[PDB]
Amino acid sequence: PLSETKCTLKSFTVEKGIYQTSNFRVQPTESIVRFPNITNLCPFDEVF
Amino acid sequence: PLSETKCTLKSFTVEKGIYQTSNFRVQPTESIVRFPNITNLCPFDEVF
Amino acid sequence: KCVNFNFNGLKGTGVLTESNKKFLPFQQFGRDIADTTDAVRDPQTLEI
Amino acid sequence: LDITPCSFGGVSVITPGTNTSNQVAVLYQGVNCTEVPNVFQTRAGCLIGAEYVNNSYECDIPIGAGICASYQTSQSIIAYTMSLGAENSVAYSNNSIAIPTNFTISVTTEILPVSMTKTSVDCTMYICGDSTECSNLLLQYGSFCTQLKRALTGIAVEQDKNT
Amino acid sequence: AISSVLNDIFSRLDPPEAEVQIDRLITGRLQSLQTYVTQQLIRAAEIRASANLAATKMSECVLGQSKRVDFCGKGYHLMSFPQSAPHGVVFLHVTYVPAQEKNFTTAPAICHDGKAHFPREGVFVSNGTHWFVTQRNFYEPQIITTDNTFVSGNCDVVIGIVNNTVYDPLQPELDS
Amino acid sequence: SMTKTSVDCTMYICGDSTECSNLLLQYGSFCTQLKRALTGIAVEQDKNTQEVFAQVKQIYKTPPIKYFGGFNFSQILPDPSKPSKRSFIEDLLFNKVTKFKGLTVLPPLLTDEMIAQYTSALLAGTITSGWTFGAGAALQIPFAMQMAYRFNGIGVTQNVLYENQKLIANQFNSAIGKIQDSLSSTASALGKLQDVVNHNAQALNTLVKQLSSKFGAISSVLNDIFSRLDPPEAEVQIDRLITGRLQSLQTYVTQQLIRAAEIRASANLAATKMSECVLGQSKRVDFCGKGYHLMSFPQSAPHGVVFLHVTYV
Amino acid sequence: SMTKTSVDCTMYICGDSTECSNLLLQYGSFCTQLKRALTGIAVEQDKNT
Repeated sequence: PLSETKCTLKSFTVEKGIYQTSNFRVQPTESIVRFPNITNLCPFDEVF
Repeated sequence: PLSETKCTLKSFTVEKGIYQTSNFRVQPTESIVRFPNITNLCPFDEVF
Repeated sequence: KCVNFNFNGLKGTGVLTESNKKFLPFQQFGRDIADTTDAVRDPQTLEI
Repeated sequence: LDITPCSFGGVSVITPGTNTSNQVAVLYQGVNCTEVPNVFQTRAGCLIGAEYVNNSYECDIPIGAGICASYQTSQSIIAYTMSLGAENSVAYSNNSIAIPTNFTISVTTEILPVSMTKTSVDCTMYICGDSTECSNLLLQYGSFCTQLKRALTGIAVEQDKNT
Repeated sequence: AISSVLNDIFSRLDPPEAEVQIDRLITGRLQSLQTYVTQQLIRAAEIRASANLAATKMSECVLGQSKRVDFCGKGYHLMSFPQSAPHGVVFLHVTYVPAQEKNFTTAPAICHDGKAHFPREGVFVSNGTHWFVTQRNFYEPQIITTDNTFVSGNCDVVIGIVNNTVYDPLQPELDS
Repeated sequence: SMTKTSVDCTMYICGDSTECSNLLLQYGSFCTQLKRALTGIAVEQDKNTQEVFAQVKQIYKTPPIKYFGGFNFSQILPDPSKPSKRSFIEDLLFNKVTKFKGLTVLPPLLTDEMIAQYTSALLAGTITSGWTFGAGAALQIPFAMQMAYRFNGIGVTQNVLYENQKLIANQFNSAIGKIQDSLSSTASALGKLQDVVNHNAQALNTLVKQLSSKFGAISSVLNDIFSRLDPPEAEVQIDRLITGRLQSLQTYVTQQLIRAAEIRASANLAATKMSECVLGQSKRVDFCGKGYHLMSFPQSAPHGVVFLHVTYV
Repeated sequence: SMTKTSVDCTMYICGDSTECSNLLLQYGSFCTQLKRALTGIAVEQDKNT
């Protein structure tokens, strides 16, 4: 995090103070794939 | 240069004051065309 | 009267009054300080 | 080989009014006059068209870095340094004083602006020149000019507040 | 774009092809309106700070006497008279400026009987023969009395004191 | 004041390109209106120097007898033996406070010798005339009488001045030398001048580094678009580059204008402090210093002023 | 004083889109300057107190 302040300020020397570097966010891990339920079906057995 | 003040300000009467009209730049006269030298040749005499 | 205009492609919306200025015989239309359509000669009758 | 761009700079025109005279003075700002092609070199740039003098007077048209210009007298444009006023020192000792015996009553005017011209620009007629096809894609840009209508009303409600 | 008139764009090109020339006229005219209203609001801020300076000049110079220097005019401010003007107020500031002066000699205190006499109002001035009391902005010489002075210490601690008498008005009143 | 800058649309937008100036005429006068605002802030900072430094036009000078009651005024006065007319504090004031893309830096009207000649004329009128040279003609008033009126403005009788004349002047000359020891050591005491020159420097390098960006084009080089691509398909990449370079140029004129509004409010606060703390005695509380204000001595500075406010504590 | 605020360049412009974030690099450091202007506001609101 000391080297994180050097990259956003474009300087190799960081003075005394409070500096903002980047933003934190929790990355997603899973993916919920959803579909409607099997109902309202159609009579395919009348020809098959 | 008195008419250059009228050409920029869009007025036929110029009041007392200092006005900037355009910019001076030296135009290019010649054109230098460069190329690498006659070293690193290819043996074309072996087939010709 | 507030009507629509169609004078060989020169469309517009406004009224028509009699012009009191001098005009050119080859002139199709004139332009104001905003450089838009403000005075139209008729292609058949010649009223500017 | 060192690549340097060739010599360029701003051109200004020092001139009086057209009802008085018609002489000009070309100022190549940032350009030395050995590289340009009755002349004087200043710190801002070498001045072409002015007679430099040694005395300094009250001028009207400033140039830069102390050099100023005015139209004086068989008449031409002259250039000199900016005068800081007449030098008149006051003596001092440990036992003397200077008491005024008379005064004067003068009226000095002071002009301060308060308000300005209240304007109002609508989104339908300025952007679209009585066009019906322009207004359908004007709704696709959201609310730009609704915020400019609130800003122009917020200016105009401050103008009668300032009075 | 190809043209500035919006009727020439729609009635000549395809409606898939005229729309990309339309938004260059939309965002081109909106950017010219955006640099107008930001220059308007910057000019609205400096016209507020000058009107607040004019309201300070209406409250101190007009409604009373301000003790500031170079605020209600150059010099000692006496009174002000505002006048109406389009988009501003023009003020007529009456000031007090001294014109003619004259050099004299001075001393900070007077040694009367071993005690130092300091001036209460005004300064000690002399014309070479006698010592008088006048103010700093105008010349009006008065005789040095005990009512115009006040005693503070001896003459050995102050610097620049000269020897002179102080006219005590109670001393000729006992035989008169 | 601030740094006077001027930029043209011929060299900053177009990197020696003839087709770029031909497409600049289709956009109208975007670079003409920001040119009128950049000379508007150029004559505003020249008017800010005339409103603060040029209060009176009569140039005064000091007497050669430097005896004002044991008061050492040699440090705030400029040395005539030096070739540069600067003071002993002002030698440390100018020492602590320290290209081809069309960006130019205009020099100001009043130079550093002309500012210090205006500063030494106001400093000589403070010690020889006091409060009368800011209200018309200067009068000859001694330095013992000037401290009698300035004590009388805060309700202090004149008996503490002459009975403690050795104690007052030794307290002033030790406090003047404590300013020169603190200014030569602590370089962060002049940070109110340092953010004026650093914000103008950080505005200039962001004008250069935005030219390296493409603004949605395939290249930021104007030669690479015209020489390689087909000229109706190349010109839509020029209109992406001429819009992104104009919006950063419209960014720079708008941040400088609110900085011009901030530098106009401080110079009007400086010209109030040049007329109330220097030209007279201020009856305000915590305006010309914390406490009872007696007198002030202004000094020259890069893009600003330095006030030496004495206080009665 | 006023309410101190901050805006993110990546989150306000791009609503969790990875193809939007790399296309902001062609515009350069422009959105840092709107971030650096608002952080300079938040210092002087603490100075006014």
